[PDB]
Amino acid sequence: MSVQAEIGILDHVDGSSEFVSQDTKVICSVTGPIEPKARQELPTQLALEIIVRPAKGVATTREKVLEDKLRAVLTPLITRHCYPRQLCQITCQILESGEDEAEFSLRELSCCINAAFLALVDAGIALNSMCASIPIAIIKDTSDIIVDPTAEQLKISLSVHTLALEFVNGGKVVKNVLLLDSNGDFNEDQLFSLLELGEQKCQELVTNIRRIIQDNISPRLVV
Amino acid sequence: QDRRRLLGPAAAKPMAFSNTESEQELSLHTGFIENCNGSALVEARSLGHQTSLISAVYGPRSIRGSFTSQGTISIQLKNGLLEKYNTNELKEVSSFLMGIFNSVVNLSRYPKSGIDIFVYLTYDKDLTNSQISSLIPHCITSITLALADAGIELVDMAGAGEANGTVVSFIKNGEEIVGFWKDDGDDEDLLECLDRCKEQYNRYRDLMISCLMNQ
Amino acid sequence: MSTFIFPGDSFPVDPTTPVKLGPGIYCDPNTQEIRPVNTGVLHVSAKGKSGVQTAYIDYSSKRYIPSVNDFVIGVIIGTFSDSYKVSLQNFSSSVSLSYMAFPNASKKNRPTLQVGDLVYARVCTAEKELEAEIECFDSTTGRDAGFGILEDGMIIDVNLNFARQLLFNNDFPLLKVLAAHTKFEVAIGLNGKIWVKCEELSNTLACYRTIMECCQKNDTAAFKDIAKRQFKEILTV
Amino acid sequence: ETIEIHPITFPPEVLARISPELSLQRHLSLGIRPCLRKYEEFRDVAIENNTLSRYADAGNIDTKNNILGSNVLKSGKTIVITSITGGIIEETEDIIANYASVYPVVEVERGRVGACTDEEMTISQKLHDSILHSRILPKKALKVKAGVRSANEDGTFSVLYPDELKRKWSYVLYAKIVVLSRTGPVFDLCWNSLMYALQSVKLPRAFIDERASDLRMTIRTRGRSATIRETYEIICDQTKSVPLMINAKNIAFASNYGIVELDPECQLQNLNTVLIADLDTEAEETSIHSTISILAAPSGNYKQLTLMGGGAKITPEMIKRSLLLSRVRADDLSTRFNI
Amino acid sequence: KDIEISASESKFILEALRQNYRLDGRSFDQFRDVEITFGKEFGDVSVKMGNTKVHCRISCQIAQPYEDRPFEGLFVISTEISPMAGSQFENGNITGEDEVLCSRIIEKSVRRSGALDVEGLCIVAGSKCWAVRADVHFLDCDGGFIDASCIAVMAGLMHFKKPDITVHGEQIIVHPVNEREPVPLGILHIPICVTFSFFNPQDTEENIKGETNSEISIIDATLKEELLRDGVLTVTLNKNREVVQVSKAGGLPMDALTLMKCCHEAYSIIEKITDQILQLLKEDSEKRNKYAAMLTSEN
Amino acid sequence: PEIAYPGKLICPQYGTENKDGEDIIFNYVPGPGTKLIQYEHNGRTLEAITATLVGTVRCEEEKKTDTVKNILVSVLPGTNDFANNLPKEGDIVLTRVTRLSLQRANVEILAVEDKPATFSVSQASSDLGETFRGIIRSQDVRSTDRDRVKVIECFKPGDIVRAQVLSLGDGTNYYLTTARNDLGVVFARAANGAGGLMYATDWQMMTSPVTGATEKRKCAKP
RNA sequence: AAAAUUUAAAUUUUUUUUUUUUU
Repeated sequence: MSVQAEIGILDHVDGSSEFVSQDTKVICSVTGPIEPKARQELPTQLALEIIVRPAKGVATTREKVLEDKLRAVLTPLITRHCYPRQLCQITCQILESGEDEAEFSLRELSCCINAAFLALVDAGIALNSMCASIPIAIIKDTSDIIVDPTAEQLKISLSVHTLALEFVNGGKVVKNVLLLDSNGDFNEDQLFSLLELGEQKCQELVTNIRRIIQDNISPRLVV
Repeated sequence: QDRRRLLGPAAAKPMAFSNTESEQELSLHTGFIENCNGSALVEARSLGHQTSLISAVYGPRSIRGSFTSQGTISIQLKNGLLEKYNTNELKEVSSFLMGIFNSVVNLSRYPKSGIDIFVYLTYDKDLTNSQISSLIPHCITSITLALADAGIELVDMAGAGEANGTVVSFIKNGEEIVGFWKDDGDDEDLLECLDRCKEQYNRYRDLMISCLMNQ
Repeated sequence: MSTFIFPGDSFPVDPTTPVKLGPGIYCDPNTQEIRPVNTGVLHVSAKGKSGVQTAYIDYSSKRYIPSVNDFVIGVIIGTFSDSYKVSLQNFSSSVSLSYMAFPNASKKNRPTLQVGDLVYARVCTAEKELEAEIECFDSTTGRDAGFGILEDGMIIDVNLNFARQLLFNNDFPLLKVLAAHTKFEVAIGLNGKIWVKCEELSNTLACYRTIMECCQKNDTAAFKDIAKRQFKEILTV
Repeated sequence: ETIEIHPITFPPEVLARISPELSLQRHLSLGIRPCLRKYEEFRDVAIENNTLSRYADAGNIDTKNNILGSNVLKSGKTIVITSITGGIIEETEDIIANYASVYPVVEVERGRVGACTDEEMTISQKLHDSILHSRILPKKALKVKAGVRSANEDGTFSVLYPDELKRKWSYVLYAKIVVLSRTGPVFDLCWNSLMYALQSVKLPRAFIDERASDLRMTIRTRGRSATIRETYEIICDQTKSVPLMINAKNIAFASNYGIVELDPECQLQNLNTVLIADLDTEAEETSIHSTISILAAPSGNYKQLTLMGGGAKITPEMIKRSLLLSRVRADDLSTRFNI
Repeated sequence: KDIEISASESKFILEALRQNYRLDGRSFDQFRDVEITFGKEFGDVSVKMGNTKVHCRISCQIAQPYEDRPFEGLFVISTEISPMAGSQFENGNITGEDEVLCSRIIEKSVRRSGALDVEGLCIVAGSKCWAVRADVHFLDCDGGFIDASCIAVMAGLMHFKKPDITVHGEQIIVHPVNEREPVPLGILHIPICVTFSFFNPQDTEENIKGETNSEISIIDATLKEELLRDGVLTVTLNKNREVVQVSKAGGLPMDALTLMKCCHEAYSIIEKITDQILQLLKEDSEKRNKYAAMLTSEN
Repeated sequence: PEIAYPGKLICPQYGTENKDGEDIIFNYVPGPGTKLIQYEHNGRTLEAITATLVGTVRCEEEKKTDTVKNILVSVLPGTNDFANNLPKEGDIVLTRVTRLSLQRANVEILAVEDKPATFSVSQASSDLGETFRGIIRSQDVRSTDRDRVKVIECFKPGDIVRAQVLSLGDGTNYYLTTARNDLGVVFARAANGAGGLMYATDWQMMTSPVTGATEKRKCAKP
């Protein structure tokens, strides 16, 4: 599990986190709740605006959808009624690819969720549950399934997959699925098998994470 | 280039090719867009030339600007698929559009209220082996039907008729003119340019009122 | 080894208890259930408190959430008539303060403060969803003119949990060693604002640099020498 | 105190404008949809292909038109028209690097003037993505085999075409989606309307000159020099054309799904967790939060699947139910218009 | 989006300069300490000066050159601000003024100055060249961005290498990365910019007709320092003692004799920091080659 | 004169019957859907009542009590329209609460009723920010205790209010009131959508059944 | 020798991507 993270590493920003998995370095930033614009408010719930900068090039359409699916996942994570007529701008930076951006977007989508989850903990906003995302691929030639592949394995991968889950009761109960990003060729039969490791693995991920949060923040906490 | 769209790799290019009194006709339809409150559909086909276009209504929309006594019209001409008329070529027509309806619409019935008009020059055949001037009068007809569909207070079924690069718009069964447009043509052909426009106007308005009163 | 928690954990306490809610916990308006919705450590209020206990999560933040009966430090930013425009934190929402909420309450008498001043005030009335309001003079002052406009001084920003320890805690070692060098003033703002005025700007910079460093290091036991060194750094001269 | 609190009720058209959500909950009480449908009642789909391409008339292809294979789509209350053009760049098993796509541009005429809306900017990306993930298109299908126009006797031209095999060339295709009367989510109809346009695309016969006049030119440096390569401008034929080669066994179709959970309060007599597909009707699109969207090619194949779970849980069985409902709705449309 | 500071706090710093103090702990004419660290990629670096953090990235790819200079390759620098680095900023405003004040500098600092040989991007004339890219990211602001982005770009150019090329007309042979080595780039001169920060303790007239020069100038305004300054000035130089650019675009009025006296002190500052880059480029590549020695003996 | 296209010329300004030997004059009075248009034909002028819309002719009269005859001309649709029923002064309009100020309250216009219930909802999409919005000022909530006004104790965002038009105001918004015992809050969900449905306890108060929770809203008389 | 005489300053949001200028 060659993952590792940092909390509270920016200065003027409410929530900040560096998430580092095996090859990709991504930092996310959270500022909120702050003053919303005119065209942006909601009378009841909390308004969210999300920016992802790539490592390379500028913000285009390829960025836009990875943003927007990430809009969908955070919306139930946030206790959105708690902050009416408000705004939390959240911003993600891709620093390292770790995957061919021309051909793939898979790991980053797993990465940025795992990034933005922790900067909210830095931010300390009313949230709902716990979460995790992993990238999963199925090899074209071997026809086997690897959790957390590499980009060369992505080249021989047949189908690329991202699973986002909602974890409660010690992060143990799968409360709901958040995202299942099925891409590539697949059938019925692989899919329930495709969950069935990530059923375990994301909890196994969070099992690491629960420790990490308290280790970083209980010395920031006072006794 | 444009960082907001997918325009392909730059060094590509589109594909290239080289050489190796008549009747106009309509098919007019309303009530088919659920975003709008006024829709109108127009087919046209005449002798080498087949044309289809869509007129869209949004109103009365609120005005964030300030107070007005009455209503305000906004008109958009947009290229469809094949034919590409020039940008500045478009808005000149949009200017010519608004003048006529400002002798049509009871804006005084609609204080502080907006009028949105979207015209989609969707598809045109010109198979013939002032190219925008041949499509002027059909716009006014296409707008009028959609504006009847939103049910807005209109004085007259006003229409324009065409005679060979010349566009003249009428009311009162042709007994007054509300909109004048002229390109090159002859000199002092105006009196015949009264006539052939008028009778198409005499044709068209009857085709329009059939499209609604029979529905 | 604490009552550490996550949003989405099992809430510890039985449901049949009369319990005053502290912050950090949220009750469902839809399904009436109650859950911890923030990060950190619970601290259960111990028994005997009229048979009514209270839960609250220690959570960490810098972005201050306006809440009532809370002493904050503010900035005059506009003269919306009858009722001031005042801010508490940059990029946040402005707050409204009456022109009359003042210890000589007099409606024919319009007070004197101008755009850009620092004032000491307590949050009087603030819904979660409404334009919040503060007061310098309060009824809960009990006719006390203890808040007020400030003079020049110097104000430093910290995180909120630190500022609680500045207010709520005598074990907080900071005010000891500072009094052990010079004599001065201190205003405490729950908006992460700390306003200090000394007799000297020289010691104020000495007051400045410690509080930047100490709150950064956040290690209250170490603050003995760290504070005193900056004096020598001023007494470098 | 037990009180007969009389509520205030309205016409239903009043209610949906007010509550998208409770008016939905009225329909769920009877178990219907506010688009007047029952749970699994699905919209009709109607097309015409190839009407707006110049290759409509096989007998007389006209002169100034530039459209390859066209598609009309109406389903429900939203008409969407798909148009295909193509371009050419001078070109110099089942793995992704064999696989290309097109360049689409969507517009939704949703009344708002202004720049490119953010809903649109997702769309042309999202299609292109799973088109790559469909693996439909080997670039062998883009390989262009040009002829040379032999300047023959007494001033006549015949293009020598080679057959069955120095530079190479490649088609690069384009799309445009116009969206009229948006009433709900659009992506499935964005998908499916393209698919019928894809099958109607002819590849026009491209050729180069016999020996183009546009030849090599030199550029002087500050003492040195180089040579511009000869500019062989490819020309497509006014007449001849070939069709398009497709991995036809991967042509998917689209379907969305929604799962909701129910209030006891909202009933009117004439847990409980209901699957709805064929989603429309703003009140639905507001209030459904756990959703499923699927691509599938009719032999049990799947180009993609899309889960956003934000409302209910998801059973393993609503999955299989939607899968059962996937292979129906797609396969009918494969067989509906037989193109 | 507006930063609010009390006028009481405004006088405070203005007093501290009047008793020769500044809040950071530096001297007036003292610069922060710079932490340079590279990522594993070539043209990958993280640069950090206390609070201000930046990151940039160099890349290159194949394109044709312009008609304009058909000899030479293509190169441009992106400096798109994200509001990540501070809540002042719009989402990617390329039309804000301070952005342009960040832009045109680095435009002149690199592109019009030409530290980099664009003619050494010519693979084949008019047919295929390089398109070299410089995306600047800001992380967190304490000012000095335009000095930081001055450095971090020029840091990145001295760490990027481009891969191997072979030409046969159209048969242009980009080789595999790991058989045939990537090749670094040609830097004509190394520019370093310097922010200067200006403070009238007086009114306008004592600057205008008060003949007594009384104006304090410091290096590397911190965030609170930067919000009250009266003029804005940046100079840029090299190791060969030539002046790259100067930009005082208005603000406070300012004596000429100060500016030369200012710019001389720039020289001794920038030279030491420059060589610190030069060793670390070597020393990391030494660490690359010592780990290359720790690789081939390992493998 | 039965069914009308816009532009259908209908009748002159005046008409004549003879009801039993004494002469009675008609006065055709222009209403909605009408316009008097002068017409010269072969020399002589002529004013006429003109159909300006789509649907049916309807001629009516009523004299104000509190041989000529006035006849109101009235033009309708006949076998979905709201520009027909744009809000005028004094009307009863159902609105949804947008934002709560200490100054005032802001809503958007959604539905207009009618006289001798009969309605006209707007068919617009508020998610464009399209619709007409209005403003209730806080002292205009009611007249009883109109000074010391506590705005939060009557309204929350997103809620439904039977309110009366004061006047036009600006072009941007409206002058609006609720200042009656029959007017005010119609319906909302608990905790602004975060909970169930709430019922007006009195005319003056509101609770919720399943919860056991009440809130202060300036409810309408039911 | 008393008596008394004068003021009053203004509040809550509408817009279209970056080339490219003579060794």
